[PDB]
Amino acid sequence: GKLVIWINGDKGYNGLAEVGKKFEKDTGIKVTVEHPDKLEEKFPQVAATGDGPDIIFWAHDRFGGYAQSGLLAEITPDKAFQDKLYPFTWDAVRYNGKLIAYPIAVEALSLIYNKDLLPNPPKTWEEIPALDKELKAKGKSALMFNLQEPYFTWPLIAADGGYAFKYENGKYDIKDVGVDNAGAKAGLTFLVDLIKNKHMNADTDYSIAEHAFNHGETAMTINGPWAWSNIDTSKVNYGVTVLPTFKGQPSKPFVGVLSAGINAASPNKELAKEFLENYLLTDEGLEAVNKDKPLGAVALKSYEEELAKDPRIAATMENAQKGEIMPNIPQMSAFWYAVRTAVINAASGRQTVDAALAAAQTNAAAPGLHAIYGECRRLYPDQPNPLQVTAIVKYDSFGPDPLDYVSMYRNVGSPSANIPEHWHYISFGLSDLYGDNRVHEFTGTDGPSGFGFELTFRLKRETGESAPPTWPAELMQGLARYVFQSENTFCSGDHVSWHSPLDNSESRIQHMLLTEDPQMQPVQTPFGVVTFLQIVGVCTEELHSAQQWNGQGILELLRTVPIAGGPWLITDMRRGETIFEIDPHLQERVDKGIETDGSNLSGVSAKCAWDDLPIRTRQLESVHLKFNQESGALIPLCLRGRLLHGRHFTYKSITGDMAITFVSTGVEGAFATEEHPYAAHGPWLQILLTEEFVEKMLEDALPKEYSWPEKKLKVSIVEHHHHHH
Amino acid sequence: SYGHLSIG
Ligand SMILES: OC[C@H]1O[C@H](O[C@H]2[C@H](O)[C@@H](O)[C@@H](O)O[C@@H]2CO)[C@H](O)[C@@H](O)[C@@H]1O
Ligand SMILES: [Zn+2]
Repeated sequence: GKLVIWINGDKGYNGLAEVGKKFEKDTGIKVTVEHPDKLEEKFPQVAATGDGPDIIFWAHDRFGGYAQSGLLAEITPDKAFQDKLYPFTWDAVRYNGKLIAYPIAVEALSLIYNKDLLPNPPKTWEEIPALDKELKAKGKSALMFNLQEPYFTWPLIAADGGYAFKYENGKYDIKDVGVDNAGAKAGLTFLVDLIKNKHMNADTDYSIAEHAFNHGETAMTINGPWAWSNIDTSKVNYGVTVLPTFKGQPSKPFVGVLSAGINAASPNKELAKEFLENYLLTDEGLEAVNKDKPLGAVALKSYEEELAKDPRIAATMENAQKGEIMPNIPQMSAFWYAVRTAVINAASGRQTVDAALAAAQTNAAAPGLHAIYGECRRLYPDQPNPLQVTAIVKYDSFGPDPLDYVSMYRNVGSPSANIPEHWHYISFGLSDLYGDNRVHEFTGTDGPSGFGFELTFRLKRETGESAPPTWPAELMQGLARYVFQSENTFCSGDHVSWHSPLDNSESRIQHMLLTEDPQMQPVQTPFGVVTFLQIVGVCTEELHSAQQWNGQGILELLRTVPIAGGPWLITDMRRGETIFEIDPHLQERVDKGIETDGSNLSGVSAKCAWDDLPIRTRQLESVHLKFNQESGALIPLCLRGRLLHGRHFTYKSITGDMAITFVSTGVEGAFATEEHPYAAHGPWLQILLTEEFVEKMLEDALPKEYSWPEKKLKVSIVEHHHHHH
Repeated sequence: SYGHLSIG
C-alpha cells in the first residue's frame, strides 16, 4: 500500500523524507512526508472519516486525546525494542495502560543568547528590563520570543507556582487547574509589564523572533532544539543556556516528547511498524532527522549517548529537569486553547491579567465550551480570538444573563452565491458547557447537552461598520431567559413573537423564526449533543403566515428572496417590505399550502389555563378553559387546522405547568373516549372534541365569553423558574 | 411545529 506521514513544519521533515526514501529503496513502498499547518487540529477532524495519514508526529500531549477518540492503533513493540528507549519516554506515550505512540525525542525550551552582543546572559527575568535599556541605546533589543503560543510563555507563568492540572494520586485532577493562582498572575503580569514598558511587542511571533535573533537585532530568544539549524546557518555566535529565574525560582517549561502515532484506520499498520521501528528509530535515521533539524534529547539510548555530550542538549535537559513533563490527558487541548487566548488578550490589553486568567481557569475545565469552540474553529480558521460579549457575573451565580459568552464573527459570505457579507453571532450557555450541575442537569453523552442547542444569528453588515454591533447578543440573552424561564426547547421551524423591533429601532422586523444554522454542524460533547439554531427576523405578517401555515415553508420562501435572507437567511434590520409586498404571487402559495395540507403547528406556548366549574389523575364532566387573545386567535387554527386531520393540538402555559391538548376522534394514545371526553393527569388536561362540535364551535372585546351545555370558554388579559436543574 | 409567543 502506501505510507503517509504528518509532521510539524518546524521539524526535520526532509531528513525524515530521506529515511522514507531508504524505506522505499529497501521495501518498494513509497513514503510521502507532509507538513500541513495545524496538523494537530486537522488529524482528529479527518481521521474519523478515514482520510488521515498513516503516521502522525507530534508531542505526546495530543495523543491521549486521539487515543481516547480511538484514532490511534495500539503499538505492539517486543521487549527487545522497548529496551533501546528510556522508560520515561514510554511513560509519556502511555494512556490507560495502552501504548498509543512511539517516542522519538525529548523537547524543552531554553534561553538562546548572542555571545557577542551579550557574553554574560542574565540568570533572572528581573534583570532584562535594565538590559533592554543598554541594548536600545545602541539600537538593539534584549529579548524576543513567540508570544502567540502559550508554550513559550508558560515557563514564566509556571515559575512561581502556576500549573495545568494538579498531579495527585498518580493522576491528574481535572477540577484543580492552576492558571489563576498568584504565581501565574505574577508571571503574566510581568510579561505584560515588559510589553507595557515597550521592552517587548505583543504581536511577536515565531518568525519575527527568529528573524530578530538571527539578524543580531535582539540579544536573546526563547526556543527549542529545532531552531538551532537556522541559527547555525546565520553564523551568529550563540549559546544555549538555562532559562532565567523569576522571583528566585526557575522557569518551568513543559517538557514535550516528540512521538509518532499510527492511525487506527490505517491498513498499513505493519508497514508503519516496520518503518517506525526498523528505520526511523535507529542511530542513522534519527541522526538524519537530527541532521536536518535537531530533535533535542532523543529517546533512543544508543544515539542519546552520542548526542548527550553537546552542551546544547545538556542545557535542554537542565531546563527539562527544572520543568515538568506534559500531561497527555484528553483535556490538554482545552487547556492550551484557554491559556493561549489569555496570554494573547493579556498581552494585547484586550483583557486584564486577572480577567484573562480567571477566564482561562474556568474555560480549561469546560468540555462543552471547548467542543463548541472546536466547531467555530473549523468554520472560521482565520479568526482564532474573536470579539466576545462576556457576562460579568455568570448565570450559575445568578447574573442576569444566562449566556456566558456570545461570540461574534465576521462572515464574508459569497459574492458568487450573491449572499452578502454579515456578522455571525453564536451563543454559549443554553447547552451544557461545564457539566458540573452549576446550571444544567448532567445527562451524559447520550441525549441533549443542556437544552441541546445553541442560538446563532446572522446580521447584515453595513459597509461603514468597523465592528459587529452587540445588541443581538442582548436579544439572544432575552431568548435564553425565556428558554430557561419556560423550560421550552427551540426547534427548527418554530416561531417567536417579540412584538418589538429586535434592535429596538424603527425597524419592521419585530418577530423571529428559528431554523438550522446553514454552516454550523451539530457537535458531540461528553455532556450531550449541541445543535445550532439560527434566528431569522421576520415581519408580523410573515409570522402570521408561519403561524397559519408552517415555519419551514415561510423559511424557504424567505430563502428564495435574497434581500429577506437568501440561502443562509441573513437578517436585514433596515428592510422595509414584507415578501408579500415584494412578490404578490407568493401570497398565493401560502394560501396554496393551507388549503391542501393545513397547519404544521403541533402545539404552542402561550398564556392559558383551565379549571373546574393541581394533583392527581381526574376525569371531568364539565370543563372551563381560559386563553389570552393571542393564543385565542389560534383556536380556529387548532380546530380546522389539525383536529380535522386526526391530529392533536397542545397549548402550554409558560407561567404554569398547565397544558391543554385538543384531541379529535381517531387519534391514538388518547385516554379520552367519546363517552368520557375530558380527563387530566394533573396540570396536563386532555379534552376530546367531535368534528361536529368542532364545526359548531368554529361557527360561534375582552372578556369575550363562549358557553355550551358541557363547557365554558373565556378569553382574558406568579411563579419563577431558574436554571435547568 | 411549535410556537412561542411574547417571550420578550
Ligand atoms: O502552544 C501550544 C502547544 O504547545 C505545544 O506545542 C509545541 C510543540 O510541542 C513543539 O514541538 C514546538 O512545535 O512548539 C510548539 C508550540 O508552537 C504542544 O505540543 C501543543 O499541544 C500545544 O498546542
Ligand atoms: Zn440552580
